[PDB]
Amino acid sequence: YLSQPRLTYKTVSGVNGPLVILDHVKFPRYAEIVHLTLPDGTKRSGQVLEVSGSKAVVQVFEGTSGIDAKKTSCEFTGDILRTPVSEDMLGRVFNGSGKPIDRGPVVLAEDFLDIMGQPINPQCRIYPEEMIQTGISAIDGMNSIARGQKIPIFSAAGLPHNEIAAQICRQAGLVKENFAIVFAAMGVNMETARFFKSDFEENGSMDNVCLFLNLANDPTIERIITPRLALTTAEFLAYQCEKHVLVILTDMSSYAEALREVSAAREEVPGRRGFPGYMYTDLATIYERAGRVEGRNGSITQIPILTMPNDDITHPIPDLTGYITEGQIYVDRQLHNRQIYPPINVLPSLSRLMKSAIGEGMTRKDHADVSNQLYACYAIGKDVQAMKAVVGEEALTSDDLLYLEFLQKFEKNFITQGPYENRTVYETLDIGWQLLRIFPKEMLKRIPQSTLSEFYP
Amino acid sequence: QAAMGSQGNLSAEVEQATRRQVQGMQSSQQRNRERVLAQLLGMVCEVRPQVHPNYRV
Amino acid sequence: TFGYVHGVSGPVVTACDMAGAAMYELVRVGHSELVGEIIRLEGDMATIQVYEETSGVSVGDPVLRTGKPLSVELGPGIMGAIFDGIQRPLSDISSQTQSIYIPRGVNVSALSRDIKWEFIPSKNLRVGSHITGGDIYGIVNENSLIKHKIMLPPRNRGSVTYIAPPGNYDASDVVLELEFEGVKEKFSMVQVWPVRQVRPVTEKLPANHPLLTGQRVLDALFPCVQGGTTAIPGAFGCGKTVISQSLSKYSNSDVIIYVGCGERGNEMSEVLRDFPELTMEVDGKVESIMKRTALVANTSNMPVAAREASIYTGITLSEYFRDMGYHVSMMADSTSRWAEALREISGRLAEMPADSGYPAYLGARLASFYERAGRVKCLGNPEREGSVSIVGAVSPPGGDFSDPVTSATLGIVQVFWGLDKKLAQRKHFPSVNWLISYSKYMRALDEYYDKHFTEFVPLRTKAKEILQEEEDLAEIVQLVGKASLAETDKITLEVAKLIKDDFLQQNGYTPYDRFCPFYKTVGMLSNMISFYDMARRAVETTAQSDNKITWSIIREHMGEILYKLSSMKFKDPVKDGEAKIKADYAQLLEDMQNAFRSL
Repeated sequence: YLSQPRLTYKTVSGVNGPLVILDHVKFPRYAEIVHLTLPDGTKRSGQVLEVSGSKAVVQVFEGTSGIDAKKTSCEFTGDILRTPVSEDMLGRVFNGSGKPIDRGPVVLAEDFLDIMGQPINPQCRIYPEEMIQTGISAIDGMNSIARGQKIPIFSAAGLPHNEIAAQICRQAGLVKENFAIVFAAMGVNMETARFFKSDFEENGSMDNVCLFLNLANDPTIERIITPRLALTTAEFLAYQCEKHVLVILTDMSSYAEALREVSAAREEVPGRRGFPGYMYTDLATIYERAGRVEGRNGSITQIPILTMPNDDITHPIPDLTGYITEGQIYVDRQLHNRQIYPPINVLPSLSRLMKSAIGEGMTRKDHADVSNQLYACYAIGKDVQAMKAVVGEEALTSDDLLYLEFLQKFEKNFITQGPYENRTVYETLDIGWQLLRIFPKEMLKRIPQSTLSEFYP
Repeated sequence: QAAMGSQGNLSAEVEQATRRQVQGMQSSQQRNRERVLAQLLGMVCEVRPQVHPNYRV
Repeated sequence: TFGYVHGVSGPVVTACDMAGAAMYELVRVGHSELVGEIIRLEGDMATIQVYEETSGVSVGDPVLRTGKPLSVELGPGIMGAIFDGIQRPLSDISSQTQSIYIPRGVNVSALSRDIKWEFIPSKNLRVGSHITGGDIYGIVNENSLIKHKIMLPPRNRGSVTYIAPPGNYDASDVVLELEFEGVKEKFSMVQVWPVRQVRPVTEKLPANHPLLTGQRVLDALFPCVQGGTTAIPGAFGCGKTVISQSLSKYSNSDVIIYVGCGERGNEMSEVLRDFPELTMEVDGKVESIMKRTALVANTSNMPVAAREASIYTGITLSEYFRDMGYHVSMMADSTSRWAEALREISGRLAEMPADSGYPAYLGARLASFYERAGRVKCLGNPEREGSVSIVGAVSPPGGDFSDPVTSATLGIVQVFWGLDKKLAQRKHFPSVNWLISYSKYMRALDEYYDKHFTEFVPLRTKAKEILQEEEDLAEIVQLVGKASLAETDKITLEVAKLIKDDFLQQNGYTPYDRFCPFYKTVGMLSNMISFYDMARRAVETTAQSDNKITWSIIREHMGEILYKLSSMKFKDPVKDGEAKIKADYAQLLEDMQNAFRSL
């Protein structure tokens, strides 16, 4: 418990870009938070990046401007960045830095928590095994959302991903709760912000949503701290209260842009496409806050949303996001040009947790096999369509006709879907069997004999 | 008219609930005001002089 | 003496007043005891990389020095547990703190100081004899599956003075006392070793025994050898982790050390959950496989500097067990992560960069690490033959093979298992690009096949040629459609397609294909090649006759037989005898013969 007075400084020995170098600081602390006063009446804040001798370096979370080397002052609280947090943050809307904008009072905290968190010991974390129903056939039928995973959402500019997030958070449930939502927005258009707000207000679950907002007009550097704060709040509600919290992030690409800018200001080692060399580590730090823990019944699920600059996949952001997370749900503009309300290209949409949440006891023994068979058949459909594109209709064979028929009916039924429907898993499986019945019995080479001897007819 | 009746009623009960809550809130506040103040004043009076652990001679 | 923290920046810390320091000495920084190593000296200043997250460190904080370089404590109690990047048992820490988080400066003993161990001294150990290092002087049945041996650490020699009698002993109890030149010294069942020093050997020996993998693809076409080395590059989602898991589960080795550096901890949870259940049969006993495996883990979110330490610790343990007289393999996961750590540390030092921003000595470090492999005649009078195999996994950004990390690793290893993203996209789950893959252990292995499975040798060659010929046609098929090729060509294409769909494909998550014994693979390939050559010869012999057998005729004749040949893969290694499946293959072959002769 600190009881000493703060220290105040006016020794502004230099400035360069978004950094300010002080001199003659008495025992400065790494990662110390500092307030300061501009010559006019406003006030700002910052964080210490490195220390050397009596010199110190700080970074202003909201851009440097008009700071005077003679007039301004500084204030060394002597502590690492720590946030207030309480259960009552639910129902409340904050901007960056947690400042209220819903016209309530300051945050009256139950506890003060370190922002940076701590790693979870792998020994004492339980592997997720429960299956979250979702009501979209492209997800449940041929992938799997499990309580505890962190699958992201690949998307492109203009494509309709926001309502996909709205739908998944609208009708979440368990196959046979609360799902306190925490929704952090990093540099996004006002339109999407109001869209999400209206959707949650329509859903009527406003008692269970804590919001963080950051428009693109807000200061650039704020975005690096924006998501960690929301994740800390979610962690509080997940572990100290054993709630099931779902988390959604809007734009990781904006966070990457903020990070590249900060690193370039300091002239650090560049890797692929002008990124910081260590962006992998930070993406790991943000993404790794997930999965349930021994002895507590809470849970943390993450569905971050990130935007490839274009259709390229080898761009470093989506690549490293694939490296960290255990799968991904792809969205293709091609389907959007054909007006299929879920534009989910099932093919590149691999998820890794279909193992332990599928089979007897959970859904049925035949789920994995039908999904694999559908993969194979859809793939052959793509290939024969490619062959059609070059050779012509009349050079094909009966098998090609069957595969084209399967492709057409699959995209017509399995994927195409209503905005407000709610399909159960068993209905999805029935649809899959209907699709499978198009092929003869003998062409189904991905299914064991034991399963088709019972389910094929 | 059915919706208007329902909403007027609901506004009435929720206002009742809030007034009850704040009243009970004040009732809880009034009984535990002196102890906290004694604690804060005691902390204020405490000094515990010290120097930085890093100081050198 | 003691230094002081001149400056901090990321995971690097400059300390003044360090005149007596030396390179690669352990140090402690902060009021908490944060372990680190020295990496640069300049006059009285020094440079320290720290293995803990750096935050809340003041200037002028005291710094302690110790002459011991980085080392690991070696002895019993290792298996069945888990450690951090440096030797720190996580389970003991979690029981000590009763929490969820690792304390920033936790410091606990590497091995327990309270567990008791039975002991049996050697039957030839007499007072006054000489062992001069490397000799086993006692046995400890640490676990029913594997028995821990204790031998004199190298660089030690002298007559025998005291011998502990048979019985039970706790750590640090005097086991053996030795007298050389009027100097007495005592040893226990735990010792120490620097991590970066190569353990000496009597001699390196050539590879002479194959190391199976339990995959029809790898064993058949691109085999690896016991004591050898390899690498597995490939983009994300190509199932490298799955291959590592399969190898760890169903190898021929005694002990397997799995070093996971920079990955999801959910993989560690999977290993913790699955392995205890599964059981394996040796010595007429069934034991949970955790007894024969040790696990070193370093989650991605942990501090960057510890990752090199983890890679070194793993191979040090593998070395210690190779000295013991066992064959062991290793699963080094994502060494590119180690490269990344090197990149960061060099970045904070303002060192001149090399290609792709990596330090210059990346190649040297990788070569030094991978050189440690190989079969070994060990030190000691009771000769044993051990071996170490390293199965590395690389993760090149972008999915190509242009990064210096991969190219560097190609120049060292002997076996290469490329993976291709499109194949894993196909749900051809063991996505091995046979075209690019290759192995340089084809020689020094033909004797094994000649002694056991002599027929396999032509068979695999034939299959390889067929695959190559399929590829050599496929482009011209793609450019110009069918109906412009002879019967032999389409026949070869179709049989190659069925090879692709059946033999190469292998789903290890169904209960009946988790593992494929070698003889099953041999029989499958034999049946395939027999059918192929029979069909080809049959159609060839009728080329100039009045009725040319085409492929459609063959299909009409043998559709059901092809279906049975496809379903051939449904043979469970358990719940179905070896004899019955072999007889089934023979009976199918006879059926194929009858159907051919009838035509």
